[PDB]
Amino acid sequence: KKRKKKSCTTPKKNKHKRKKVKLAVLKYYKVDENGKISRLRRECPSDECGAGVFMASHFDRHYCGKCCLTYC
Amino acid sequence: GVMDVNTALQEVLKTALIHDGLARGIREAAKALDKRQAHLCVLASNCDEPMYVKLVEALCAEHQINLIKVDDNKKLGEWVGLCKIDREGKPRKVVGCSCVVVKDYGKESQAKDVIEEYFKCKK
Ligand SMILES: [Zn+2]
Repeated sequence: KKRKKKSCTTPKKNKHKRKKVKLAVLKYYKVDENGKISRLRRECPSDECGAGVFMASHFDRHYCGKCCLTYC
Repeated sequence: GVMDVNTALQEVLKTALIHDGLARGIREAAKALDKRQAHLCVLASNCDEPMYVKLVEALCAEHQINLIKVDDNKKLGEWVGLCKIDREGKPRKVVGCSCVVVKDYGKESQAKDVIEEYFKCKK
């Protein structure tokens, strides 16, 4: 008593969700039974994220996640 | 040589936790190998993906990393510290990972004899 429930909460301002495929390293790696390491995506030439941290490959560009470097 | 290999992970994962040298996870654990400074990896044979083991055994072998064979992957979550303790010393919350990668060793020799004699015998 001494209130009304008022049912006036509207939080419908949807945020994102982190869609990760199951072990996205399989999206990153592809190895044949002889033992070849085929990195299917580009490697960023930055000093902080060189030789281990892989880029993105979009429909028209390359793209980093650490320093967000971009190509064509 | 006074201690077994299946329990050899225990004290070295304890003495390397004080230097933050345990790569809990799979992706960031494998990317530690691409930093070319990690020293050992552990595969749990209780696995869930046939694609998962054939990439990591291809990565660790060609870059000269040996292997410690422990069976269960929910069991490995204890010694990495990925499991929450209870009030008297039990893992009340079990969260186990299937890939453990060490980067830098602890400052001891109780594990640094047995892991070496396990290393030199398979050469
Ligand atoms: Zn980086």
